[PDB]
Amino acid sequence: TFIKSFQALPYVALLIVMLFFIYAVIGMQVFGKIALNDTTEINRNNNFQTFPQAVLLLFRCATGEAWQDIMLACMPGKKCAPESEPCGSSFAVFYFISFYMLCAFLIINLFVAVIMDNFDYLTRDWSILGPHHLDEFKRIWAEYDPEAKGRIKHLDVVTLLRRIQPCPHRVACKRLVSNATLFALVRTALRIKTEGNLEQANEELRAIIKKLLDQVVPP
Amino acid sequence: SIVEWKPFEIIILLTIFANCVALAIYIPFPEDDSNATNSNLERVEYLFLIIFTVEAFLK
Amino acid sequence: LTVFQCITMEGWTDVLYWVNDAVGRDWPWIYFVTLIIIGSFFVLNLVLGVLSGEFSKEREKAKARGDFQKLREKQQLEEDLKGYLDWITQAEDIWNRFCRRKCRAAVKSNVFYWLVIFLVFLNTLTIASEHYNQPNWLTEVQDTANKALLALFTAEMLLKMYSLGLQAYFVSLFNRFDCFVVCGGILETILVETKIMSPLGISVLRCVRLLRIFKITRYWNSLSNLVASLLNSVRSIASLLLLLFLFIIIFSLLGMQLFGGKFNFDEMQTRRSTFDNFPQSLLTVFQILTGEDWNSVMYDGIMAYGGPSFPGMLVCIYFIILFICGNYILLNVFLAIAVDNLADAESLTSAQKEEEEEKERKKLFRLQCHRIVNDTIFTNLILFFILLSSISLAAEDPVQHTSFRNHILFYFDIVFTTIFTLEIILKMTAYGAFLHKGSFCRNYFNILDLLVVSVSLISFGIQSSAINVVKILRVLRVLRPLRAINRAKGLKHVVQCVFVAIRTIGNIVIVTTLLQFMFACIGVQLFKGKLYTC
Amino acid sequence: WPELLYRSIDSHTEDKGPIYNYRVEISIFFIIYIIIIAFFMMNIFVGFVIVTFQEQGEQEYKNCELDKNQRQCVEYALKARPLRRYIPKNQHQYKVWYVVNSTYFEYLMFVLILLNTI
Amino acid sequence: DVVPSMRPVVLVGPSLKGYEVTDMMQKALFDFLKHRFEGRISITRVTADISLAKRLAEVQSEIERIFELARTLVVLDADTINHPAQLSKTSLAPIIVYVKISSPKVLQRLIKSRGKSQAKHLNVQMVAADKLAQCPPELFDVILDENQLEDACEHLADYLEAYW
Ligand SMILES: CCCCCCCCCCCCCCCC
Ligand SMILES: CCCCCCCCCCCCCCCC
Ligand SMILES: CCCCCCCCCCCCCCCC
Ligand SMILES: [Ca+2]
Ligand SMILES: [Ca+2]
Repeated sequence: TFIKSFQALPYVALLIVMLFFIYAVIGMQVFGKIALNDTTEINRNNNFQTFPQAVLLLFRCATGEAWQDIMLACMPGKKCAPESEPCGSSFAVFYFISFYMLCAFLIINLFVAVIMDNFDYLTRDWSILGPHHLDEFKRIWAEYDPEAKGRIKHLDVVTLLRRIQPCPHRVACKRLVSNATLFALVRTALRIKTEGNLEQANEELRAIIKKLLDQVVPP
Repeated sequence: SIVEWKPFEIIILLTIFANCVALAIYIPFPEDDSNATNSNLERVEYLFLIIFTVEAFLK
Repeated sequence: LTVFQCITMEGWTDVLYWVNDAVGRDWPWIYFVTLIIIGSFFVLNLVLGVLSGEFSKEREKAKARGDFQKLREKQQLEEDLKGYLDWITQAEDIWNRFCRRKCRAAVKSNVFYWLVIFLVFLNTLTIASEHYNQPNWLTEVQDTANKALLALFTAEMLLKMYSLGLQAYFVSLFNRFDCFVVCGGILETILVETKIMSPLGISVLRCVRLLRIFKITRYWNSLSNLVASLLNSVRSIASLLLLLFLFIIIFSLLGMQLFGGKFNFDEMQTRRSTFDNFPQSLLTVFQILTGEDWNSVMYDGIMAYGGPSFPGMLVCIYFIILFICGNYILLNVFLAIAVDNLADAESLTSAQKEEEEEKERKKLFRLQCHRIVNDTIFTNLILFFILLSSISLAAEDPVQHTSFRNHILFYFDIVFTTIFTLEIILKMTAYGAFLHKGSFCRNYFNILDLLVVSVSLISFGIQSSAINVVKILRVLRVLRPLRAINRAKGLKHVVQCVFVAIRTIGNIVIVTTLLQFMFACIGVQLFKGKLYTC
Repeated sequence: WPELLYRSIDSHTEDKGPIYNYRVEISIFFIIYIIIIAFFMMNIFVGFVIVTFQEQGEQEYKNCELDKNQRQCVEYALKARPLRRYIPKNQHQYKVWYVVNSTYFEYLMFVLILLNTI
Repeated sequence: DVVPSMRPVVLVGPSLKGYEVTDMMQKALFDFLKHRFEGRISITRVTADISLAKRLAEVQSEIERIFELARTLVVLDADTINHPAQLSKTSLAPIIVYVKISSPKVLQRLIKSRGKSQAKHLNVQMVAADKLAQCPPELFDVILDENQLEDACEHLADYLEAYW
């Protein structure tokens, strides 16, 4: 379910990628020519020289990994690289602080968007019946019946895999008497209303709720 | 048993708090060194042992 | 142990660089980047989800516990005391005391309220004006401004004290807090005059002045509801914090008995985060909980208990358990407090404010043969050109001045400038051009297309100058990718929803910024230049 | 953080170098700042965003209609579709199918993979 | 029956008029009545009983003198009406106001501030507030729900525009 939610919200991810791209480019041009050297944060392993390296450094800053020292490395007064024919700006402080806030905000936004999208399942008491119950019912019926081979055909009670969670007081027999099987179980497993007219009441519901074949729903 | 009706559990919890205090003062010197305080905290620990074991026996 | 060290994201990049120095830089980043993303971000997202969603369950149970319903009872209760005590305030006055009506009248007036807000602004400007080596005159200016603001603030404080009923005055929380801060200011004056002030005194009293700076943010309600819920839940807040404090004490008293004074190594004693004495064991445990240099402390413990071996180096159990329970127990306490209370607090803004709104309601050029055709395929075509334009400058060589590839990218830039000016020429045909009721000025995103194109064009205009002006133009030309926003039908929805989220966050973000400013002022007072080290 | 904390703890007087553990009480300032701002207020940010997104998602609250469980169920009312089983017809195929599809085989294969990882 | 050319105005407060608080709920209130109804309104001050009216000796002329002021083309203030029943015994087509405290928990706080002498006498005061929480709308005409005066005061004027 979490992976499926990620599929349904791709534009937030594209927005985060856009942030990374814009900031990697900006860091590429301003802090590009900083002189590489060990004993300093801007080194052979972190630098705004190649786009992959810039993205890696920005990702490092995103994970809150000594980004303050990177910032102090790019502050002005730094010697410029030999390729230049000094370098280092005072724009670094704003650059890194703004990046940290914005990247943290969009990461929070993606997280909470996925939480919103999966809220239904993430907030599910697991007491009321759920689609997992329908799936296991489908599987047991499939064992009882291969592909699309069930219309009524019912003369047995082998479908007792239904545990305490929807013959106690023979209510199972009454429910069997009263896709049709799935619909009947749904309307009666919840025990929505008991006035001898739920079929009529529901017959006036599926008309407004719906579309597809309704010549089997009433039963 | 009727002593438990008398609320000494208050004094027992104050004793637990006293022992909690008596562990922050215990300085763990590197290699067997020990100032004066560490040499009285053993006695305080003996007292705490006695009171706790009496409470265990009673309960 | 090392993979787990990467999942917590602390000391992550060190192992990545150590590996890169062994097996080249090309591939290895894949392993650790996937490790971080998958492990850290998915597990963090899932734990947040299964707590927030779970927290909704206990919130639903709480609503049956009258926790919110009882909270509203204490809000209207205290609220009506002032309104009814206003009558006695307006009735006690039907020796001559006719000036009471006039003084009370100014109290509610906007002139006096904005005057006191301005005085608070002066108060914050004076303290915020701190500086490492203040000009000698600025010290006297700050001291006299403090004296002046103190005199006034107490004058209007007493005015409100006598203009309004003293009991009614003390009923309000904000007025009691204002009395507290003015009393702190009186203490400031007495202590400074008598020269018996102490560093704790200056600290906490600068703090009380900064509290008086809370007189700002009074009209707004979103922070007010949070404050009310926090005050209601204090007796519930103290339990969780007491439990966490007990846990930190236990995992510090255990570290004392394990690593007590065993951090003595022949290497230079930079082991500041040690377990020697209880007051510092607490700081080390706190550091581990937040997880700043968790690696360093774990390694020091491992080395203390022998080297890497089986009998030793089992200490990793202690650090791992500490870190896990901490960043789980902290997560529960703080999210619980910031969700259950805030969710309740946010509901006041929807419960009492909503009904009260109802109560008031209850109380009551050429235009012919143009060619807009082809704007359908050109949608995806312009998307593709924007994408490839964005990719263009990314591959640029930043470090080589006489670049073998910058001229190639210049050719791409020329081609793409032509392509992206074609639609600028086209847009004149469509309604707009800052005319025709300004259909062009009604969509700033359309205008933003020109701005990026303009800067791209402007870069060439001054390019021949060979002058430093064009240096910033190249930096700003990076706005090309955003053009896809105006040309995308879902990205617009995403960005607008994000802006809406920002507008919602405004209140909390401003409260956090103000409290951070408070702590910055206190820090300036404490460490105004006492950090230098030869 | 800890570098700043242990450089501030060693703060003696204005315009003077540090002194080892001069005032360790200063940690109260950093402890309080840490808890309040970082923990409390950033967690308030996360909780506030969660609450706002929950409110936005329930814009179509539709309190008149009944539970959303029936919403999901009736949207699934198009279920009871064919499921691929293909019980083998050849008896030689059937023996291997039965032995393969028995839970014992799955448990055994899990043990095999577990031992492979070991 | 027959209007006395006017609809006399009375206010019973939230509880007994016998103490200071109840009167102060209306002492300033009456001030604004004449200060926004110049000539349109008049006020009267009495201390006798009006319930005993056949449409004690002082009561005989009390009803007349009120009717004497009602014929001038009026607000009454007394200590007899603690419930519309005290006025329901006569048909003078009056208008009666009620001060309401939706939460009796407020009563103690109001009482707790004025004085400790009547602080223990809250039971005497509060029962009337209970007594002032039973009559259906018909005997509950004028409504005083909001707290402060200005919002409450505007809701007094609107009911005074029924005829004038
Ligand atoms: C709960 C209040 C009392 C807490 C302290 C109880 C133990 C104190 C005894 C040890 C103190 C050091 C004395 C050693 C002799 C110099
Ligand atoms: C929580 C993970 C570690 C817990 C178990 C301890 C691991 C000990 C085995 C590794 C060391 C073996 C000997 C190394 C000789 C250089
Ligand atoms: C419970 C959260 C962690 C709190 C850490 C700070 C505890 C207090 C440390 C200072 C105690 C006094 C030091 C010695 C006297 C100046
Ligand atoms: Ca971190
Ligand atoms: Ca770190």
